[PDB]
Amino acid sequence: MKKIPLTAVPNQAISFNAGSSYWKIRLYQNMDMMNADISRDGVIVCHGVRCFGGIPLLQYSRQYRPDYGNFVFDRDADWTLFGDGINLFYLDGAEFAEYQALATRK
Amino acid sequence: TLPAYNSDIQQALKWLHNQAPGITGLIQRKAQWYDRFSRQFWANWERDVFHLKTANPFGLMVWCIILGTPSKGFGLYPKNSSWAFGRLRQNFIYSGTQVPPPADASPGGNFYGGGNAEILNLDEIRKVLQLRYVALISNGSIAYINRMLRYIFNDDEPWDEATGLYFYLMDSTGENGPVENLAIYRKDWEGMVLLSSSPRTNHVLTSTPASDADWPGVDPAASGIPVTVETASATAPDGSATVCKLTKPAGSTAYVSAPIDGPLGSGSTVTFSFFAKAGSTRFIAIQSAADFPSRADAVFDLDSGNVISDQMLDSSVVSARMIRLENGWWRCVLTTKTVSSSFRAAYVAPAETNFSWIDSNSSAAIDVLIWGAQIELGDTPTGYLETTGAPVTMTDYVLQNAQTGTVKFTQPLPTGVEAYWTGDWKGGTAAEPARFAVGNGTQDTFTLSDPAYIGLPTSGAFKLEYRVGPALNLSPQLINLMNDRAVGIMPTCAGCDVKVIQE
Amino acid sequence: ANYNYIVDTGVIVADTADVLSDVEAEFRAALGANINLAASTPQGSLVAAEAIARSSVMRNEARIANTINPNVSFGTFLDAICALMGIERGSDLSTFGYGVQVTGRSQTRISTGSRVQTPAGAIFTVLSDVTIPAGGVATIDIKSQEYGNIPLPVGNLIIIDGTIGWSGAKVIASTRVDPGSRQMSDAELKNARVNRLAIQGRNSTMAIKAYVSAVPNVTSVNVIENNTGAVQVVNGVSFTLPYAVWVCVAGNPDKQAVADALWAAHNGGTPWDYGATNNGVPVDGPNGVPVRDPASGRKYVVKWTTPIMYDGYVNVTVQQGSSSVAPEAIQNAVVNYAQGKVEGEEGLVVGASLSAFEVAGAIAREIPGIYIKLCQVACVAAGSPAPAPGDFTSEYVMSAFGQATISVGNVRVTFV
Amino acid sequence: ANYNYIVDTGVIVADTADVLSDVEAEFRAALGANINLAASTPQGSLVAAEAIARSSVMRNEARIANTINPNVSFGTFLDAICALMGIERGSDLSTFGYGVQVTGRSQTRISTGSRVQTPAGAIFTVLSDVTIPAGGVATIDIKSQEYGNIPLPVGNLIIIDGTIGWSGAKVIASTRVDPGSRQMSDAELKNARVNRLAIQGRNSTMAIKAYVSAVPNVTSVNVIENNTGAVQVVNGVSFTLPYAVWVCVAGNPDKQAVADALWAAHNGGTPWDYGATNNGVPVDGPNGVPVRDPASGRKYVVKWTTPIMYDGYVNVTVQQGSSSVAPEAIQNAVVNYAQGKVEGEEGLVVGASLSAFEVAGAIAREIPGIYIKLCQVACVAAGSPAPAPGDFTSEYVMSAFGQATISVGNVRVTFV
Amino acid sequence: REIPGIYIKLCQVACVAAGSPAPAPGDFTSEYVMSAFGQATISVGNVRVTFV
Repeated sequence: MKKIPLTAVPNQAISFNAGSSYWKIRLYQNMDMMNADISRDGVIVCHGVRCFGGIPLLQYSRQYRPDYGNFVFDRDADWTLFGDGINLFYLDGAEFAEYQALATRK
Repeated sequence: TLPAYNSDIQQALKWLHNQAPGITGLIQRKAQWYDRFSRQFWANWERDVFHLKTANPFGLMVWCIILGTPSKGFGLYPKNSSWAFGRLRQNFIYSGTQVPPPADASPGGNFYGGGNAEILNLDEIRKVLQLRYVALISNGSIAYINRMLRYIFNDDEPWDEATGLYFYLMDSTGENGPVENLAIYRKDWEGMVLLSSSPRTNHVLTSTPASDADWPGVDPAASGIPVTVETASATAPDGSATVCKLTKPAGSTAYVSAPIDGPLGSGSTVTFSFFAKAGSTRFIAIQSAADFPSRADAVFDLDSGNVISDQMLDSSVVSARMIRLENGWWRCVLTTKTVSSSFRAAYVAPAETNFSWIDSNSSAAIDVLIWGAQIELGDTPTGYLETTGAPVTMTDYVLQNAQTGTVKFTQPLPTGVEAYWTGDWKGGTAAEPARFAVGNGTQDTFTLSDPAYIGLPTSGAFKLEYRVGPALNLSPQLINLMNDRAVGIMPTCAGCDVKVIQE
Repeated sequence: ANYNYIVDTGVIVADTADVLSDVEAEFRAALGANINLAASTPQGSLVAAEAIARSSVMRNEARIANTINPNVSFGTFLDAICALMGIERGSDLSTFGYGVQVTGRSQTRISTGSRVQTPAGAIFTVLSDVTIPAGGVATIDIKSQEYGNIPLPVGNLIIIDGTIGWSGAKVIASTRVDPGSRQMSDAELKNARVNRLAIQGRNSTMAIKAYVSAVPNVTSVNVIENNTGAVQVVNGVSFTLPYAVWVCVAGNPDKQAVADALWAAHNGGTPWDYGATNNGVPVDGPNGVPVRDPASGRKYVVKWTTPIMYDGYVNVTVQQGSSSVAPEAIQNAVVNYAQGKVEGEEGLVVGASLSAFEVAGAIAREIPGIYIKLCQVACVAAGSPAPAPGDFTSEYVMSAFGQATISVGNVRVTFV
Repeated sequence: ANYNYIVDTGVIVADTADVLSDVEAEFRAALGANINLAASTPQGSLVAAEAIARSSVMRNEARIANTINPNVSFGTFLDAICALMGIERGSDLSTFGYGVQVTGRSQTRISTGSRVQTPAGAIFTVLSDVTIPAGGVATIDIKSQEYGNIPLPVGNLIIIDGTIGWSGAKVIASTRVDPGSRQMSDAELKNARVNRLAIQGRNSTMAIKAYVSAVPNVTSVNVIENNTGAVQVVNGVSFTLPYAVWVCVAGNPDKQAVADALWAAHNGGTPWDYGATNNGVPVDGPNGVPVRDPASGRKYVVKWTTPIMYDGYVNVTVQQGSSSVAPEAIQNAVVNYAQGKVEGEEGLVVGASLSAFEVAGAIAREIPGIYIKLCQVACVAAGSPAPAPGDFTSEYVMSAFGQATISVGNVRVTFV
Repeated sequence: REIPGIYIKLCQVACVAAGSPAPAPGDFTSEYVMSAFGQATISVGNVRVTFV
């Protein structure tokens, strides 16, 4: 579990080395939700991912496998409450597998 | 997220263009077009996506690709294109060489809608598609499939068995065949009144007082004389002129209390009932006693038939109810539960005002006609029993022969009284009263009547069958397509051949 | 100029600055290379209009691009998807109290929206105007301002906005307090979807195990399946039927609750068999227990068997160590282990054998330091004479439909 | 100017375009009625740009609307449809265990030690080891990338290491795992959607097929339920027992994993019939894989079969017309179709039958304009030589049990 | 091409002069070679599809 630092701006982009990979997330307000563009190692992984609390950002096995990890919002994404109140957490491969195991019987 | 979204198109149009018929017109109509082709487009597209409401056939066929259903058996496209027989359908289209405006007999006609395999109503297409999805998800549960079928076809409403809606699935279980939970009622001048197999007691000493000395009249205020009970020559519901009349004098707050063996019991539900006739007043006040001051009160409007007030000075009150009787007679039943055993008497008061209590003021003397008091244990009123200074105990019936259902009564049924039963027997449920006997006066044993619906065992291993139709009047095409095992619509388990068929 | 904002990896939406720059370039190429595209000019107004356009559509497409994936759907799309498995989002109603008993004076008139209050918040607005009759007492109808199951208990109601003449309000037990509802959110919708998936992602055996273990007072479960098409005692029970499943439930649970859970987890068609004689205790007679399907009033009979109870007896011949110990502590440790209160070891669940080595392990686990010389276990029927010396063996194996309960009085401790 | 809704035939919302006339009529009656809408004028350029933008908006909305249904969707849009029913595209990796390493004692091998097999294996050491005084220890290692060529057991070369590290070999006692890659599945995912459309279900023939397909390295499966149980034969393949399900599993998965999946989709009281001698190939003969019931009780038996291997051939006669030369692009198309990379037509599966017309259609969809003349196929058993030109016919029955395979050299094309 | 997924068992083609009786079953061949001064047209009614 690694919290990704954030700032309370509507549309932004953050790049960092997490889980032995170069991740880049661009978070922007789209209508009345937040959408995220996620790119790993330059090549883009997904566009227009609608962000929700507890629900992982990378949802297809073609992206977060093997052991790449995933990103989770504790609450529904809202840039007005970025920095405090709302966080984005990065899970490694094993920890995301554990999270999915707890998540599949809810 | 939160701080609005704008995106109005009309926003471009500054204060300068307030009297323009030009730029303003251009922006108006461009905005209208974008509205029609985005907001209306996605609104009716969401209506397309919604399976609960998919009148549009495009949505139905979208969903049938999604689920993999063969569309050959479907009846989409607009109807009214077949001639067949009748003025409500098409006719033979001939060679209209001159092109008459009426388009000869008809503008067309085709054999579209070949039956015995094909269903036409679009409402049932959504039904079969949702059935396919339920088959897709199903792990084989029978309770789940019954509940989903109820939810999809009856929209999750309970139904009567006189109609006979959907039934079970593959589970070799006979529902019944023994006989249980026999609620027997009787039809008489007291209406639908159930009977008890175990002894039941009415604790009042006298339930039809003919003299003032029969019951005392208690008055804390003692401003006026107590309410006097006098034999009134009025036809009682039993068929006699034995009713009593109770009069509350002007300025009197007294109440008549029927003597009763006490205590009634600790932590026991009690029920008070009586028969009343509308008199000078319009309503009656009832009170169930308890430890001071934990009593319960209620008032019953003899005419309008409403429990317009019921008060619980403590945990006493449970429920109140009223029942009609011909010749303008009424029965008021109050059910009360208290943890104390201070039930000394039940208080009755001819009320002046519609919320008058047991001790409210009486401007004048108001008389009411009372007959047939009964205070008893349990939580449901029962048949009237004449008590003359005796807490009378009695058993209504004994089930001598369970399997054939014949029942023995303590006394023969009076000439003209009827019987009703509710429960389950012969592998069939009857949630409504069913008649099986009419009184003759010389016989007291009577056989039960058949409830309903299918024997129910359906003996077999690894296979069963549906039951449907005499309720939903479903099209025969639905049943015929349903029976087609190759379509893969029904939820099923490998190794169980379940036919659908049935009405 | 629009590029491909659709692409394959979802809808790619760009900034409105880029969109506006693209529209400005288009207008500059169309009308003139040096046209004044100021917002107050007609061309600038058209540019702003087409900049609000070409972005509203971008946002809408990115909003409803992957709407068919249920893990991220929202609103009406989620309602439509969950209506396929019957999870229907409820309505947001309010408490609808009727017949609220109000006392006033003379002919006082009560107007709409007087906003009575319960003792603990919960403002209710009166929805029917009413004039109090000459008795000074009347009944009104109120609806809660908020949503959900707002409690309206019997008692006097405090008035927030009252006219002249209204004395007070109270809720007699004759009032018909109608409960409301608080809808259900998208997180709860996904909760119910994953719950339904977990329910419908099990076979017969796992479904039976989970549902029966969910029942309270159920110590343990033993589900065994024929799957042979031939009556034989393949594992403990001779399946009197070729295609069937057999179930053993421990503890002292409620018969109706266990039957209802089994019926809800029933695969169907494959019937339940009580088993042959002495294959468990076929309770509730030779016929199965009938239950009412909550779906349709149609009953079904289901069959399950309790294990044959066994009285276990344990001899131990411990040697007292430096620390003083009491035999009652030994007995308490043994019975706790058998009941399974100890972490790790299951205990004496149904289909678990009585091992003197296992109970010696439990005794050593609870009380170290003491020496163990000889530990023996034996099993007898319930309500039977205690085994004589010599009948005590080194280990007792138990069938697949039995369970042994050892009390404090069934352990003989000898301090050597 | 309109959206054409193909009611039942395509489920594709089609743009109508022709928006220029509507745009011109919009400019008219708003800017007046006598506007010279001809091109080469500022208003003409405005209308042209506006019509172009409007047609683009229509096309994009049509594409997004059509992405809801498959057969017209693509990655991350069809992926959402697959995730609606739980279908996953797939991932992979493959490590190797228990590699013997001999060197001097008390030497610590650093992480990421290179180890190249003879055909450029390029295996990496993932975890550090220390050599015990015995001189020979065991290390674990992984392949560098998605693909790893099968490492013949030899002395693995040492490239990057410490000073003392002597050598490391490979033995059959080492473990293995087989990778599976390459969207996995890209466009055959549309084919697999109709198969695994009931993954979320259980205890049914379709659910069994879906789950056993979801097992990795399972190219195809066939499931027969034989529900009118009277022994007999139903839909091909004779059945000894009346009620029994027969599963034919192609590919080369792991027996343990596929057995676990088959037990997970169990149906309850259906046995597994896989006899009738030639019908399929028994995986372990009588008394197949035991597996353990997750609801704890006994070691059951699950019986499935492997299809009979078949070798196919193709003879093609083409004209190489239309001045388009393609010498040996024919067999690539044939083998792609056989392997199932084409859309909507699953390749050589257990229930498939080698058909000349299908081979011709695949050849044509890959490259048109050659005027295929003859496409005789024929087929033989797993061994056997070429079936001679006499055997080459138009079709093979290819009964439900059995899987055909077309090698790259088994296709011979002739120019005429 | 146009309808993938369907499986075809047997396909036969034949050519006849215009305005002539349709050839009887068995006269069809697996491929018809055609001269250099003709065209062949198939209408909706000249295709016989049987569902096996």
